[PDB]
Amino acid sequence: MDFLSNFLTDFVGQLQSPTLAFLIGGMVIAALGTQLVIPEAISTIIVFMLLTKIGLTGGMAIRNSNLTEMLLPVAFSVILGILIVFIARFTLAKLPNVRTVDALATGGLFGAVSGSTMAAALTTLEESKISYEAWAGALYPFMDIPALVTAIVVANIYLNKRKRKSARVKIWPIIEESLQGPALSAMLLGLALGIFTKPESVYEGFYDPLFRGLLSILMLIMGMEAWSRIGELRKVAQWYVVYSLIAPIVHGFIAFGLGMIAHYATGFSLGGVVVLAVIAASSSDISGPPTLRAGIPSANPSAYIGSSTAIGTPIAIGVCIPLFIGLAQTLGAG
Amino acid sequence: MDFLSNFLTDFVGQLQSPTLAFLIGGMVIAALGTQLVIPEAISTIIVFMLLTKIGLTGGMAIRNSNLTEMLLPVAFSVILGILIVFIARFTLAKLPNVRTVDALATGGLFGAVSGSTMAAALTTLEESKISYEAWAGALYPFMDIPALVTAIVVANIYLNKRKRKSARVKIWPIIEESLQGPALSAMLLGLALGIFTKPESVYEGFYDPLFRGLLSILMLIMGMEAWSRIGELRKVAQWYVVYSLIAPIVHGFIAFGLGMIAHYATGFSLGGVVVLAVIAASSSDISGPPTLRAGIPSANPSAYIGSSTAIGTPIAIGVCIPLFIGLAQTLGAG
Amino acid sequence: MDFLSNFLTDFVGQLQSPTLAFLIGGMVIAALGTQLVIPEAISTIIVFMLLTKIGLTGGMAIRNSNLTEMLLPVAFSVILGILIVFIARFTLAKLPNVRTVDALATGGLFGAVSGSTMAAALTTLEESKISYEAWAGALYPFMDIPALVTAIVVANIYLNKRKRKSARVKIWPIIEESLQGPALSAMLLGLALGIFTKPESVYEGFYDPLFRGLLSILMLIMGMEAWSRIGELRKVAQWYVVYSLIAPIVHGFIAFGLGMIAHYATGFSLGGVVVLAVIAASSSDISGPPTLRAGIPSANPSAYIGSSTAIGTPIAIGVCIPLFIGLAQTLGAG
Amino acid sequence: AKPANKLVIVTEKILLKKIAKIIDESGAKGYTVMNTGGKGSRNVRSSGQPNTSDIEANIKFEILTETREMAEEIADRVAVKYFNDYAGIIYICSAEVLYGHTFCGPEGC
Amino acid sequence: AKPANKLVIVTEKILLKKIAKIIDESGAKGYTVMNTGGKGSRNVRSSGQPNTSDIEANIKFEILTETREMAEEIADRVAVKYFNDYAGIIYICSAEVLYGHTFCGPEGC
Amino acid sequence: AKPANKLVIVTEKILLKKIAKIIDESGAKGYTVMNTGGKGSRNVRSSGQPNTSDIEANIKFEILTETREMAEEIADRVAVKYFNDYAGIIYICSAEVLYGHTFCGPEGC
Ligand SMILES: Nc1ncnc2c1ncn2[C@@H]1O[C@H](COP(=O)(O)O)[C@@H](O)[C@H]1O
Ligand SMILES: Nc1ncnc2c1ncn2[C@@H]1O[C@H](COP(=O)(O)O)[C@@H](O)[C@H]1O
Ligand SMILES: Nc1ncnc2c1ncn2[C@@H]1O[C@H](COP(=O)(O)O)[C@@H](O)[C@H]1O
Ligand code: NA
Ligand code: NA
Ligand code: NA
Repeated sequence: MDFLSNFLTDFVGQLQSPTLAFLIGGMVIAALGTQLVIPEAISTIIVFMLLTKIGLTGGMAIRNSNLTEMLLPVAFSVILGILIVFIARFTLAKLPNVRTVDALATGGLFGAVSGSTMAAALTTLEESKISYEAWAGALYPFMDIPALVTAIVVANIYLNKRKRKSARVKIWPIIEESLQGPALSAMLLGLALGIFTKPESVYEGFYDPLFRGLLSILMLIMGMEAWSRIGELRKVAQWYVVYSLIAPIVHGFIAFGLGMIAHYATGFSLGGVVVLAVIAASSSDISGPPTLRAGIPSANPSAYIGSSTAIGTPIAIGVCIPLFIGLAQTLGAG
Repeated sequence: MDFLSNFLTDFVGQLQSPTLAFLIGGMVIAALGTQLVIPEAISTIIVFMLLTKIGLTGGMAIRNSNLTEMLLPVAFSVILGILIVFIARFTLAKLPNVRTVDALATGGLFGAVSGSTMAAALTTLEESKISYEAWAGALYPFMDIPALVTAIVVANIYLNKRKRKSARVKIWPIIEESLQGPALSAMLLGLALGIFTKPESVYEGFYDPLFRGLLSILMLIMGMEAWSRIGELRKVAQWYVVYSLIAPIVHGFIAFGLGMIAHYATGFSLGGVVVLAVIAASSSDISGPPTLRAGIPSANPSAYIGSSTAIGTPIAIGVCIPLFIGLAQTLGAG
Repeated sequence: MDFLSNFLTDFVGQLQSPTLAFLIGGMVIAALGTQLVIPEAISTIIVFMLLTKIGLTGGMAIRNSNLTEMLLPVAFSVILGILIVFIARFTLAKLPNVRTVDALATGGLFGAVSGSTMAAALTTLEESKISYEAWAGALYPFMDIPALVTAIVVANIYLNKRKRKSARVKIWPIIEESLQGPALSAMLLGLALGIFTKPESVYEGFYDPLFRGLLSILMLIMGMEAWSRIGELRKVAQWYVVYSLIAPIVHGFIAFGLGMIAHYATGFSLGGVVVLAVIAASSSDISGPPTLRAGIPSANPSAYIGSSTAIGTPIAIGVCIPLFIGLAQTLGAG
Repeated sequence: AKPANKLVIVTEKILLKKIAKIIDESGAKGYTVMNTGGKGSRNVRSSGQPNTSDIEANIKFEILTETREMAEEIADRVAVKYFNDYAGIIYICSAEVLYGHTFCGPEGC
Repeated sequence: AKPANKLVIVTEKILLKKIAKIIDESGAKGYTVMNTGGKGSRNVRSSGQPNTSDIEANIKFEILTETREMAEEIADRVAVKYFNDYAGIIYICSAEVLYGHTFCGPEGC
Repeated sequence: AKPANKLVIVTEKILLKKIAKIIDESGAKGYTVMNTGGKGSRNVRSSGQPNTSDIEANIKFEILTETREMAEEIADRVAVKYFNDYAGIIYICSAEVLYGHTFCGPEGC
């Protein structure tokens, strides 16, 4: 009722803010040429030390708090990450010209989460003065690991009964290879240094001040990395453009209400529900497509990378972070 | 009259300040060996995000101001950038052992503007408490683009009538290749994000605090990049040492007084006149010599790079930024 | 007497602090895999601009002070750096299965210092509110250069009388190659810019704020670079594990008391004695290696690198920086 | 000058550890890998980092084998296992190894 | 093992897109470029970035062509067009392409 | 197509200036060096920077010499002087230099 009112004045205020302004600013210059490039050594130390901040601010507010409250949101993400790939197995794969191996790999990437679309939400939640739960940054590995592993298993149980029955996946080295990769071992280090040590002299002074600044450099990369794959999903069928444009809206609604069971059962933050939504509505595109290419080699990389970079991440930040902040700002306090 | 008084006490105070102290500090260590090197990934993110600050502080103070005042200084730079290459065509090229193709390419770089000699002036103008005009950083593309394009056209109209008449330049892909290059598309992004969006939470906090710090790393590179070409203009004739040592003084005097027409015609800042001088006296050496090597391939790169790096940029910062601050501090307010 | 009391409560408070927490945090993740890597372009600009801060804060407090006080500590380090390699020549080399060429090269690195193990002491001295002498950072050159040069000379005077007598070192290009290397010409630049210029607007604002933050990134590299060589000293004999685990304790005791002659003879800081102990108990592992491989090519690099990275630097920071802060906090003021 | 065969494998970057296992298990004395860029009409290159900073996105192995039948044993366990789904090209050149210890032996070449 | 010719072009870095147009227009199936450093008595190397961070300042193409007459067609449209004003060297080696799809065809090598 | 010999030296990174002195003193017209990574059972690689950021830790020279006896003169002054204590491998391939000025001469190839 009051929701279209507090979206359209919130979509504009999102678009004025530098966490989206540099994303569409990065797509505009990359559409015009621009031999400007941010080098790989800078992009690595910006994905690190942005997830170390998310880890340190999650580890500090997880040792002085009773960890009974965490039981519902870390179980509502394991369920939800497995749920996304089965939605793509019964909705996306059942179109006329689309392969099942690609549609499981596209839904595998949307099931995961990306730290770019996530850290864009953690600033915007505390820019609009909504007190979110601080350990919700530590909810990143859940619904990243069970979503990529239930796209490799399901694609093999499809591909076995096509050549063995019609014409075995080791479950641990999938999840002990994605766990000790970059951008996740940066945060698990940041968690364990917050639970056990006291890094409060280096958090406030290095990791917290240049967090919103380095996020803007990182949002500029993701805009240029979105235009570089916009000509790649014009190689596969037209239903991926429909999926990647609607599935951030659908996966977050069945993340919001599935996370509205919290703060009705155990005391949850209600600014953590919108964090749990933006993490469900965002698709992985840095740590994701290394897997689902060693795990699902028979898939088309132009079909799942071109959907989660070009259309998945700008819509998860443009029309989805203000879609769930305002809906949480309407339904309750903000 | 009072000008030699307020130069010699201003040249020393320039030389104590870190925006020149690291330049001569960078030449001293590079003269002594020093396998110290600042890598290319760090030098790229320092030329970016120093020109993004110049863009953001120019774009913020261009939307809340009537843009009638800009008409004289952005036309006095297009005239002046074309003027520099014709001065080198009738003064530098008319020496006994010098080629016309090289002298047009040497004057092509001095017409252009480098962001190193420019951002060194924008700090020193607000270190000596002289209120400069904030959009004068957006005057960078003018007198960078018409100066490089009127050195490629004039060198071809010389080289045509030497083999066709004695023994055609496509004007747009010269200026749509220098425009979407790095260090200029970094600033045009910074302009458009200042006019249209509101990046005031990331400007004060990331781009403004570590501006004067990253400038000192960048001045250290330019000192080491000046000693690496000091043995290169000992390969061409001795008149390039005379040109590159006098032309920053001459090109700025006919930039100061040509910009003294402003704040007599339309209200201009008088701390923007010295910004318009240091931009006219400075010579490009990062974005410049990619062009005038694809545009003028028959020139000697040892003749125009060795003059604008080794002698052009240390003199444009050492004896030229305090030469025009004090002259603006004498003639009027400071 | 009161020393085991003020060690065990100081070893824990060291281990909570991020200058050791990221070191053991870096070894734990590297023991578990972690394709996380900090790139070489970031590691170079962190070793630079951490030693520029040590240089600038040493150069500022060396021009307004009478430099008679410096005569004893800069002579007590030249004596001590030559002393370490002779201790390894008469203690480490006289074991059953150990080569003299390797034992001189292992003691050559322990003689030298390490900016990473020294930057960790300069924060912890001003974290526990102990007023250390500011020019003691300028003590890095001494006991780095005479320790590496008295391991190359002594190894050649051993290796000459084995093939010429049984079966010449140019002394200047050893010390004019280590002097104009990186991580030392970064600090000598920082000294000369502090003595002569006034970089107080760029020191407080760029080099001092993100000093303790970049140190934590650098301590994370040194932990991962310690686990990468922990499987390398299992290739040489077991007495290197004994040497590298005891020699940081022994070399600092005969640095503390040898530096206790100061502030009894000339007025020294007593927080500079613990700085002179840690600079003496640390090893090279970054600059030392390049030398003692061009200088002593017949040595085993698995024997001296594997001792000063894997066991030398974690013990010099874990059990040696709180060992000498508390001993200086017991014996006198803290 | 012991005559050898330079096997060259030019594939995607994400097969760095996987083909280096195939080289080590085949009995070759070693390899030499470097990061290259290319163009071959199968150009996608996931690679782990973002796309715009992929100046080099391939890897190029160079394996010097003593016999021809080992170089086609390495090249066959790669093209069967990876090149049906990944990018790549394999070719053999000729070379005479002058110096080296693991390839000559203690007697020399 | 389809016999091929490895054309190698080692030129300045600023000719990255320009020679890659010549390779694509000539009908070669692809190229492999990498960043190298060198020394050839024409050493200036503008290159876009500052000079001291030019550890590598050249580029090295490697084009495998099916016939000799295509490799000297690529090499001739470069040396006429660029090597009168730019640095460079071109040489042909010999190779036998074992695997690959665009170079063998669907029948294989 | 002037017939040449491609001498390739693949050694540790810290011998960058030292072998480049040997190449310049031998009378070769130039070299081409690039940073590679490898595996050869003498893998320590001090290299100056820390170990974990040593994605590439070797260097690879490629020297085109006019005569065979110069290429084995360069290769002999390296293996005697450095390969008794350092890592390395040297091999000669064959090549026909098509273009270039310092290698052909003004008359061309
Ligand atoms: N004819 C060729 N010459 C040189 N390199 C090639 C050739 N064909 C393919 N490549 C390289 O092989 C890799 C894979 O190409 P492709 O598998 O054909 O897409 C890329 O690095 C290409 O540059
Ligand atoms: N004889 C040679 N062997 C190997 N590389 C060479 C040779 N001559 C020139 N080059 C390379 O060719 C490029 C241009 O050299 P030049 O055009 O001779 O200045 C540089 O990358 C050199 O390293
Ligand atoms: N058989 C081989 N093929 C290719 N490269 C090799 C071979 N043997 C050694 N290398 C390279 O030679 C260098 C030194 O190896 P080594 O001296 O054998 O430890 C390393 O860069 C290795 O990758
Ligand atoms: Na998701
Ligand atoms: Na100019
Ligand atoms: Na020491």
